[PDB]
Amino acid sequence: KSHGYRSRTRYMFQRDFRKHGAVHLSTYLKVYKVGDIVDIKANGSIQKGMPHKFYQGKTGVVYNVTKSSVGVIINKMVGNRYLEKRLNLRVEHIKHSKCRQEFLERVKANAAKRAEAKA
Amino acid sequence: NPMRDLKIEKLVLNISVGESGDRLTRASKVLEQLSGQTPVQSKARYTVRTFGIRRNEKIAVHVTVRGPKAEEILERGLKVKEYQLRDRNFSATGNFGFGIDEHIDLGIKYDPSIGIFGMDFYVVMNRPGARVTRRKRCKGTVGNSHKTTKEDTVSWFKQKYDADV
Amino acid sequence: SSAYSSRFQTPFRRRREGKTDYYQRKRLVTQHKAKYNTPKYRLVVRFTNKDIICQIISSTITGDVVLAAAYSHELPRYGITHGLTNWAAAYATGLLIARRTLQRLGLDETYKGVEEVEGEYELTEAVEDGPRPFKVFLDIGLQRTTTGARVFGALKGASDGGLYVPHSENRFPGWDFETEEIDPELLRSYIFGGHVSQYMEELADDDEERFSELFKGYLADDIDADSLEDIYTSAHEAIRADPAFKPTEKKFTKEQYAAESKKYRQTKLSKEERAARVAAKIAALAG
Amino acid sequence: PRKVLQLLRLTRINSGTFVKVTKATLELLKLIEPYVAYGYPSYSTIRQLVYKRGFGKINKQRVPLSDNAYGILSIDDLIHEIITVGPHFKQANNFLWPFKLSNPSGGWGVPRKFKHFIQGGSFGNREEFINKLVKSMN
RNA sequence: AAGCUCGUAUCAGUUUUAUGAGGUAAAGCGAAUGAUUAGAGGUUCCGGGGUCGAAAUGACCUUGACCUAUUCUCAAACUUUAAAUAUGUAAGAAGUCCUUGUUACUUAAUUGAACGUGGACAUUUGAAUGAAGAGCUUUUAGUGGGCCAUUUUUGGUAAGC
RNA sequence: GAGAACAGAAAUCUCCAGUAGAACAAAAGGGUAAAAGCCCCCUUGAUUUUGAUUUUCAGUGUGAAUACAAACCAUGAAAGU
RNA sequence: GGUUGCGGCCAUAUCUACCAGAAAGCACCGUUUCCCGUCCGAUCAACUGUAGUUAAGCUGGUAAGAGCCUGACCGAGUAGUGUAGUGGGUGACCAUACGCGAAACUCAGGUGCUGCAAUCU
Repeated sequence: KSHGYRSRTRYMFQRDFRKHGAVHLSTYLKVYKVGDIVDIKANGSIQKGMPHKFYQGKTGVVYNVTKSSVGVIINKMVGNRYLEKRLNLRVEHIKHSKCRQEFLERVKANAAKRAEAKA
Repeated sequence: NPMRDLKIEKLVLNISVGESGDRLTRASKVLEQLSGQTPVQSKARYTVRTFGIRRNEKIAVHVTVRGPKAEEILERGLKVKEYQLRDRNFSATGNFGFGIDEHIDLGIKYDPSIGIFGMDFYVVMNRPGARVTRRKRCKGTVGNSHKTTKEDTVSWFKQKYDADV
Repeated sequence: SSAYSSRFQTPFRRRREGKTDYYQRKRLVTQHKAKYNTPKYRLVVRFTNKDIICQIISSTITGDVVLAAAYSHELPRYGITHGLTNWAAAYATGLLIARRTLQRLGLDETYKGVEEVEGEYELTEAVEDGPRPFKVFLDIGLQRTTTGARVFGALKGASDGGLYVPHSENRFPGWDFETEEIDPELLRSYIFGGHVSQYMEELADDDEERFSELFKGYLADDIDADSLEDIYTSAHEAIRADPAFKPTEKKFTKEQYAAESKKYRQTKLSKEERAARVAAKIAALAG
Repeated sequence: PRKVLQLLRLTRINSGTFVKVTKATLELLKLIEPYVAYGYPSYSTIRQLVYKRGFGKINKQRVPLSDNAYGILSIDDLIHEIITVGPHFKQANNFLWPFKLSNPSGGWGVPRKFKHFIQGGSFGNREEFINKLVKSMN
């Protein structure tokens, strides 16, 4: 009925199930990378590392790393045109990804030279 | 066995005034000097009839000691109540604890001992286990030792030799 | 003696036991922590009942790691056989455990660089530094922060020669009011110490022949065995200069060897030891 | 399902391409099933459906036009691939504006067509009985 | 409308593999909450009916009053569990792999960071399918009262509302 | 479950042994347990300069809010904040 | 085997009730002269070197038992849903086509437990 900045969020910005408090001090270790692709995922414990709604679920790529807890950024883009907007999120809210085919970049290249000598 | 156990917790001494001063201002002194320790007053969280229509403040004194002044509790145990407390008769558990009523009387009055008048006739039991889970750091649940006061903490107010059994 | 039910909704950690996975860890290991980066930390000594542990660990990984060691559970062999946990073995295992004892890096960024251990040991401020690492930050543990007391003294005795822990005046053992400072006191206890003075007390007993190798005991009025067994020993990584290891021992690796029958119970304590190892246990009979 | 059709590339009423039975093919097929008609080619049906209306971005002369191949040539080779697809194969099928087949020709396909599968009609994937409803056309 | 710039670059209202995001359909109350059926068992407590009964009557007693293992049925604004549809990304590959070089950065630095040189292999051995290139710049009309259906729904007895 | 004298359903006092049912000004929802609640200790960051960001699927200024830079302080033993 | 700082999932993570515990390690425990701390109170806090204990704590085993599992089989190819019809029925609804496709219920094997660094008999 009103349009405040967390509106509708009641279940999106949800929490847990039983993991209902306190950052996994792992989810806190780990190092960014002025290039590595991050995947937003808000968590009410924090609160800059709350990503203002829309950018929920959306995966992008670290463009800033103010690594002093200040997570990175990335952007993404949105509807009509895609005008890519950038958002400075915080270290406790973002997460890695499935660029995990570089595992198959490797698999490829390597197995492919072992294919050179093989052929 | 049977390696360790039995000791006298603390002598939770408490009067329940019901005013400000110079009344509580007394139950203090009294307590204090029957005590040697000083006097932790008591709050007053909130209101109703019989006066005590005050915010959490001024209406009793807490000062309660322990240890060496052990006997200093039974220093009217036997005495005050002729070494007889809530007796008879089922499961030998006769109200693990002991009745009371307010105390005091003293602007002149004379020292004690008994006197000071009836008072907080408890500071008692509840079985056993260990020693410091009321600890700090790496805290914990006491062991699984002893009987719910009663079948234990009675047979050690039964060897201060007196009535309740 | 009560209930249970649908008590299906906890839990908490292994610091249900007591580890302060609290703002504790995640605030020493953060920041430093990012702004950079990919390394940093920063070492803490937390005392046992008998032995005084000063593990100079630093954060991260699967699980936080050990830059080196420390721990005065044997500042005895190294010259100091009675007085375990004497709040100058905080000075001791201070420098002597970690600090200078730390390390390879360590002794190396020292023993020529940094060093100044203490360049004193009299006595006052800071005692800070001016180049540079391994800049280890304190991280007590849980223990309460009582002006003057073991912990915040492993500090003041440790970095009295070495690291850049950042230890401030205020709480360092002794001295306050109303303002600083207060110079002498520390100089004293630091110099194990003021249990000499406490060794004034005349009546029944005390130690033993450790009250005969003691007694004097530096007294006199304290300057012969107290601040001497100290002074000397109380120079252990500086004077007495040794490993933090130090004599690794390794005589540990020797003492197993030693268990004394049989199996065990749980049995896996037998075999375990029995040489280093013998059967399964931590292998095929445990985690 | 529109854009599907568009990319499975068949923009005309009674028209029709050929597409390999690969799950990125299949899946698509089904997303369309409702409104198309997954036959499943025969040999002869390919021959004729080639040669007859089937050919070129413009007609037919063997190794002639059919040797912008260049993998290999022969109208009978466009077939000899297509009708046993695999190998360089179906960049071959990148070639043939496809169909412009005849409206039912002889038979119609029973009653109601524009919805179906079994249950009669059309709209579905015969086999076998995939040819005939083609057999009458080119 | 006018046109640029150059020719497989790469493009897609599309599936496919890998990886995320969802709490609505459903489902669920001998699970949270909040509703509601029904009797059971208290070796249970505060009272209205009776009893040896009758004024701190011990003791049992009949309706309520909270447990305790059960029973019955529900939820837009409740819930563990949780779909389908739709929704983010990624893809073969300018990419890895190797060598070192730059200083404001912070690490104690043979610490990394960011950038750059020299060097090996790309037409590439799951993605599929499609291209009347593709990108790009200006400009200036009309338009802003909309209406139908199928499914999904809000109000309302209903409506050609 | 313990000890009651104006208390005695309790208004309020002190002991002991377990569902987050409380508390966070104010609506509702999120969140929060060595805390984000409560008792103490010390301060005035509710600070200067900018800029960038985010919030109409957002290209419009506004309010609000996020991460930085440069200063200048607080507070802790610290890392921090 | 313990002990220190740990990661983890942090009920796929505890309860609860009994036991049992060599070796070491921690614990309990002795003690107030100092630093320091009690809304009172050396309990807590901290502060100093061995008189006495495994009794707790801890550790592990028992219940099969309360918790969540983890898997699979009926449950279930249902319930629900993507598309389709000039399908059925007054209507409500419903069936059939291809496609996705659960949850509760129960049957089982787990039990909280892996594993990091440094130590240590």
